[PDB]
Amino acid sequence: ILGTILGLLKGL
Repeated sequence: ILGTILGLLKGL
């Protein structure tokens, strides 16, 4: 659940 959130910020 946190991963997807951590990646979203990175990419965007």
